[PDB]
Amino acid sequence: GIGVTQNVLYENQKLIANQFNSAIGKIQDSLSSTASALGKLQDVVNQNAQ
Amino acid sequence: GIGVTQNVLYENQKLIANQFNSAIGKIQDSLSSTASALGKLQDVVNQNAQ
Amino acid sequence: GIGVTQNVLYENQKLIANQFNSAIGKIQDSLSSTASALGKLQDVVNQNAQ
Amino acid sequence: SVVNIQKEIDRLNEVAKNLNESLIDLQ
Amino acid sequence: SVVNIQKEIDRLNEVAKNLNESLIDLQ
Amino acid sequence: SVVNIQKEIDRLNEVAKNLNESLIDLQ
Repeated sequence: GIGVTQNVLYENQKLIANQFNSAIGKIQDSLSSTASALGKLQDVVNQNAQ
Repeated sequence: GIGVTQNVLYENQKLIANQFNSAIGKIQDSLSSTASALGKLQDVVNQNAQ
Repeated sequence: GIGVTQNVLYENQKLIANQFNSAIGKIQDSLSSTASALGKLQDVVNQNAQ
Repeated sequence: SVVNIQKEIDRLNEVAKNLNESLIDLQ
Repeated sequence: SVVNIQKEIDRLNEVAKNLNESLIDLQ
Repeated sequence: SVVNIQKEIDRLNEVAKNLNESLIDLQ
């Protein structure tokens, strides 16, 4: 009864944590891709200026 | 008593989930804007090189 | 007993919220850095075009 | 050629600020 | 010189979409 | 003219790494 409700709340917390961790991993990848693209642009803009 | 405490915990979980979903939506918009800006820069840098 | 389990769930929620808030702060910094880099690129690309 | 990405920059700065509204209030 | 950042752009658009799978289902 | 955005790039790579510290430990 209460133990069922306790478990419902706990399973929700595990879902929240797993979805959050999944999103952070994707955001980390996106930040590395952004940095990579910006460095490539910086390099070529400066090469063409020179 | 315990049912009040169960509901306090459940309302917290609904708040966590709603705030998280809101943040993800804003981050998705930001990633599309970043990609859009990078593609525009790639296009013009390459046009001016040519 | 149940109060121990209630507290385990509550401490998990405080952990989830603190980690989430920490991540959002870092993502906010990253978005400002992305915007800053993009504006600098826009300015120099356009200066060199002119 | 010139590039125009100001709308994207504006949006990134806007979200950087309004993510404050997505924070979880501990209190 | 030309720049090639299409793989990065593709990845950003891919994540912008597949973050839908990380959303918490209220129901 | 040259562009200097290395501080921004450094910061993005730094956050990409230190977001590891914001992960929720299931255990």
